[PDB]
Amino acid sequence: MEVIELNKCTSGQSFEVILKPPDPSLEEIQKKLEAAEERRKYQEAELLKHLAE
Amino acid sequence: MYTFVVRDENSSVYAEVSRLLLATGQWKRLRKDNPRFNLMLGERNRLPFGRLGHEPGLVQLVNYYRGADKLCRKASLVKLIKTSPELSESCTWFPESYVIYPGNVWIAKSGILISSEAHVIQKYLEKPLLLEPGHRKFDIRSWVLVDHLYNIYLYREGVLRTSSEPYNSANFQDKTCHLTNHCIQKNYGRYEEGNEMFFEEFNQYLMDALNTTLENSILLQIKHIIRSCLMCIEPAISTKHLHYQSFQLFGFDFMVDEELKVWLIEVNGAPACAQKLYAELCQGIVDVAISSVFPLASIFIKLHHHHHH
Amino acid sequence: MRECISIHVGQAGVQIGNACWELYCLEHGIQPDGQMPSDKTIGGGDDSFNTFFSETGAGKHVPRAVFVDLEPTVIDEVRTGTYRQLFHPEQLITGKEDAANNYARGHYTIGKEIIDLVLDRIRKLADQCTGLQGFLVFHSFGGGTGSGFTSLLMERLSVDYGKKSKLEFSIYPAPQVSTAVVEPYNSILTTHTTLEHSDCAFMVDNEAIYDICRRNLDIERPTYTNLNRLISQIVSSITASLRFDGALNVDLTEFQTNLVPYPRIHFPLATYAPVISAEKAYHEQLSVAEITNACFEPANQMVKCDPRHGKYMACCLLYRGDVVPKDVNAAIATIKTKRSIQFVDWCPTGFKVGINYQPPTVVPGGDLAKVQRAVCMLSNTTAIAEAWARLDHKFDLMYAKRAFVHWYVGEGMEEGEFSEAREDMAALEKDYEEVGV
Amino acid sequence: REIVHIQAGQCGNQIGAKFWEVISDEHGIDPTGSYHGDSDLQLERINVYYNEAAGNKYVPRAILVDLEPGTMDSVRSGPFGQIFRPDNFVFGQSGAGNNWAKGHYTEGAELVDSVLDVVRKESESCDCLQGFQLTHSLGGGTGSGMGTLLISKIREEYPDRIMNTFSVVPSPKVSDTVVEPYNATLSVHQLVENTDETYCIDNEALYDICFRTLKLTTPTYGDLNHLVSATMSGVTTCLRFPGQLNADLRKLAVNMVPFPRLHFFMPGFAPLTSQYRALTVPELTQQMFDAKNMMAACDPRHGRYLTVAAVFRGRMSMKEVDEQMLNVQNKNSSYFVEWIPNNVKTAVCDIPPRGLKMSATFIGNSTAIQELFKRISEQFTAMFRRKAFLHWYTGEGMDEMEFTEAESNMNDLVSEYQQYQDA
Ligand SMILES: Nc1nc2c(ncn2[C@@H]2O[C@H](COP(=O)(O)OP(=O)(O)OP(=O)(O)O)[C@@H](O)[C@H]2O)c(=O)[nH]1
Ligand SMILES: Nc1ncnc2c1ncn2[C@@H]1O[C@H](COP(=O)(O)OP(=O)(O)CP(=O)(O)O)[C@@H](O)[C@H]1O
Ligand SMILES: Nc1nc2c(ncn2[C@@H]2O[C@H](COP(=O)(O)OP(=O)(O)O)[C@@H](O)[C@H]2O)c(=O)[nH]1
Ligand SMILES: [Ca+2]
Ligand SMILES: [Ca+2]
Ligand SMILES: [Cl-]
Ligand SMILES: [Mg+2]
Ligand SMILES: [Mg+2]
Repeated sequence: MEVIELNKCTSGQSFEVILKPPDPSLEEIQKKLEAAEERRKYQEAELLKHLAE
Repeated sequence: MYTFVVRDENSSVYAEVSRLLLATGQWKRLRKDNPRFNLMLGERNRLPFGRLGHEPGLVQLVNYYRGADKLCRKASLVKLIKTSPELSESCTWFPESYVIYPGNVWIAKSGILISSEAHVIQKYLEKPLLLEPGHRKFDIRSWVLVDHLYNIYLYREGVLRTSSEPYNSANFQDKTCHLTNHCIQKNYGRYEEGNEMFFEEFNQYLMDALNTTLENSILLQIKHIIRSCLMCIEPAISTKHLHYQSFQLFGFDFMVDEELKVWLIEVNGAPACAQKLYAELCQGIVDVAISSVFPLASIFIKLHHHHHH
Repeated sequence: MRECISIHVGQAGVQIGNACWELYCLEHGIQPDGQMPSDKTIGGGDDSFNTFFSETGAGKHVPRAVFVDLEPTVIDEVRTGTYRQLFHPEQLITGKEDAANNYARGHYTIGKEIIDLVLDRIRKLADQCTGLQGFLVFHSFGGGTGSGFTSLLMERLSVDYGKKSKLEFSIYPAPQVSTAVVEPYNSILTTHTTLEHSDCAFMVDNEAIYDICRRNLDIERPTYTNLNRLISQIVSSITASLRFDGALNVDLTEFQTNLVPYPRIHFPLATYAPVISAEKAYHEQLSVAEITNACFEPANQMVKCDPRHGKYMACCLLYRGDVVPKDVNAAIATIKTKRSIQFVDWCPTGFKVGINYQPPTVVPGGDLAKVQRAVCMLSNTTAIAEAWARLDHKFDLMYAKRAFVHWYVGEGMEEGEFSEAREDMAALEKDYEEVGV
Repeated sequence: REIVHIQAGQCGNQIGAKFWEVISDEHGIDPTGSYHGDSDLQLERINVYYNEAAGNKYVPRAILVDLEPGTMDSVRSGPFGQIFRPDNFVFGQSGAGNNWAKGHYTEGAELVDSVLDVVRKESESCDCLQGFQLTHSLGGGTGSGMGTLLISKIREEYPDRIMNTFSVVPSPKVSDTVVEPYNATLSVHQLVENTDETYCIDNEALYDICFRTLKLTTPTYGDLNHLVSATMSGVTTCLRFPGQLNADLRKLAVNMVPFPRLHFFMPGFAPLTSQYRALTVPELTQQMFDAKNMMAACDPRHGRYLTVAAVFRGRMSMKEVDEQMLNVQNKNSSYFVEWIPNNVKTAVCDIPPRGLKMSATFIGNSTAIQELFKRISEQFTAMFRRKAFLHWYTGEGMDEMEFTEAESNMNDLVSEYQQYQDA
């Protein structure tokens, strides 16, 4: 059981014990968000057309 | 009402457990995908153990131990025996066996080949105990139930699945005398009904022919083997302190050689039962595995040993 | 010294944030007014605690934190509560109307209108950093803001700070305290959209915390306050290496290096011991061996699952209190001979161990007893995929009928996003299977 | 945050007034609009239903509408009648003669604009309006016809706000005219398209409760309205007091409505009253799920629950509440659809209603609600196949085709509820 990289300081210690070896761009984000907003606008206009009928 | 779901339609054992529970009055069967069950009688393949024990207000129980497959496949069993120090490469009750990927008689299996030349390759037991009359091979099936507390219960009735052909050293091509499976035999039925001899008869035979008992000559060794196998995998499969609990029925198959030494052949994780013993064993499953967890409003020998050293 | 900015999103993220900063103040000797008498460098410094706190010329120690919610009532409690003087008003951001438990309403409809303001406020914190390492992001999977706004933010943070690490603390939904039927939807949609933007994510299943509070703290019906005080201890254990002197997990990058060799498989399991009730009048104190052994018990995990039936890719043990390496190594030797600890073939079988000598601090009048030693284990185990399976199944049941889908479509999301998200989760479950089985 | 309340017609204004009486007492608001309560929980979400005027006066955000003055003169003389804003009383003189067409197309249309002016003035000063609740009946002319006209006009001007109704469904057992089924079928058609959530308050059920359970041999409108007001108090508790679950109208919709048209809820209440014995948590729970406690005359065992909200009020063990809610789901699992997991949500509020230590309110989205629509549909057809009483409607300019379309749409709603029950 090998103990490696022992480091000690006043607040503690660390070490390792081995038992065995072996994106979208700003533009794209903006397009997606405006497309969603366009779909909401479209649904809203369809509702108001139906209500005008 | 307690509630249960059935997810393997082909289990003979669990169709009868299901039918018993319903006739109690105090169990309701639910559609197979309703998650609000106390008890899963699970499928054999890819049972969703990760979805169990996440139901507020239901104590949940399943009829399989996750990880028990290690004991119940041929390649897995060989590896577990060789590599577990409690069993070891020098284990006396398992035949010398080798995992193989794609008196010198060996058997190849995982659809079986017996020869002295050249999956698991296993030393074929050349000197079996042979029943008289008929000079014939058999294997012993023992049924074992492990409950949620990891008690190990040996059903007191086993069965000998016999050959009805004389045993033949100089023909391993012809398999009806070398392989004791129920299907492979179906002179069938001649000596006993369905090539099944039960313990009362076999014990009588061991007394009359060999001046000993079934308990002394064979069953001590059977109990030792079952206990050693199951205690070995316990840390890996126990559901003690887990958020769901498991039980499971196992079918251990044994060979007895002519010096009355018992060898392990097989552990079956989804066994069937001999016709004659369904009713009793399935009632035992309800009493020991289910009502113990889900109480309503002994046919087993409990295997336990604490030798001090 | 290199700074870390904490971002708390939605109710869960905000309330957990409150509990964490309260605890950090107690650990570092910072008072509710922000004064820290032990800090002898007035108005600046590059001490380890400065990773999380900046300093004004008047001696105020100010969390490097932004709180964001789409309705105001939770953040108003921070504005009026005990630690109100700790935070500048511009760090606390609220809208007027929430995401109504709808990912699409957090991500698209409302997120589009507050996102520039939130990035502006984050930028203000970043401009005060001389070597910003990155971000810690706290949120629920289940809420509309915690799911939908967080995924939008994470995307934008990759664009605006592309070199920087992003870690998450994520609350996985449990029906015993959940407030919406559609939480499985929101969880899959956020996990899908966030997966490439997060380097390391610590999932906390509310069911596990809930049960620990009932079983070990004797709380009959845990509230968020009970759950969050426990969660804040686990968070503190994880971040202690960034805030105190030490040689392990000292920067955000090291979390990924030590815990995530496969980038999509970036969900370490946290297990914490011991959790002991403050009302328990006779407590026998637990040894290094006992607390370490408790790390391999499912009942102490932050997600209930069974690591015996998966494989380890990494394990870190983070100790606090009276612990020396010799006892750690003897405890580990015992555990190896008793337990099913199987690593994948391409990683060494091993533990990275950090010890901080100060015992855990507790919040006075809290539920947790003060103990002489504690440990947090962080293990990257394939068994955590059991949680993905449970969530994915629930998603499938509802989605096969399109139940509630119209609420998401009415916010301008396309139905296709559902099955794209679900297929990314199917590939994730598959990755975990290929590594683990 | 703010809800705008509208009450239309005789029924709407009678149940509406009782609602304001009951909730003003729960929030400690007296008839002058002064707060004289004992607890900060009473005032913390007071703005949801009340505006604050000068002198720390609380004024209901309430608009009172009718085509005749009679019931609104009675509102103004009622116990809380002085609390309403005077400008929020909008009344015509004509009446609507139990005629949906008069409410919707002729008499109501003449008045609807002045109602919208008041809606807009209340809406304009809302910090963040969540939406609208309307109280009305479906069997008369003003609440039914003019109420659904209002809903349509309100949607056109506030299309992104939530619309909620308490809608009283007619019954021959408590019946004013033969034309009720016509007026209700025409109204349901509107509700299916233009509300997000509708509490089906069935006069059949209220009557059966008063008669069978409460032993009132001759139930009045007052006895029926006692049940309605307790239910309304119960189902709005989560909107009115601090809490986690269903705390606004949109979150309730998202939890309760899996498909947009299936938004008709079966309310229930326990214990049933018109008494000193303490009610246990197990007993509240069994009784709140009991057919006999439901305010829509539908057998919930004849269908399945898509979603349920349960609200418990009073000092009680939350552990025991959780256990019992789990117990009813586990023992009756087949009545909850398996393809919406965890579809029952529970809230507990510490403040009980007046005169009870403990109570429970039930809100069910059950496919059994189809029974209510089928009953109305059969009464509609029995007349409509002979065109009986139609001249009341064709005299206001309506064609038969409009009756055929409304009937067809309500038969479609029934088939949809049946589809999810078999799934
Ligand atoms: N552990 C914990 N979980 C919480 C807390 N608050 C909410 N949750 C959980 O988070 C989920 C609900 O999400 P919230 O964070 O409340 O929602 P939100 O992000 O505010 O989103 P909207 O309110 O929909 O805008 C559920 O699974 C809750 O159980 C908390 O303080 N602690
Ligand atoms: N090493 C060995 N020596 C002698 N006989 C052997 C043997 N291995 C297997 N056999 C014989 O072959 C028969 C069937 O072999 P095996 O146990 O592999 O099949 P199986 O998997 O069908 C048993 P089960 O149906 O109970 O699972 C055994 O009953 C036994 O008689
Ligand atoms: N529950 C209840 N139902 C009422 C009340 N008043 C009338 N109704 C019912 O309402 C319907 C008649 O409508 P009403 O509201 O009188 O007509 P409107 O003024 O034109 O809307 C019938 O179905 C009556 O049974 C009441 O106070 N309570
Ligand atoms: Ca300093
Ligand atoms: Ca006129
Ligand atoms: Cl950068
Ligand atoms: Mg919120
Ligand atoms: Mg009338």
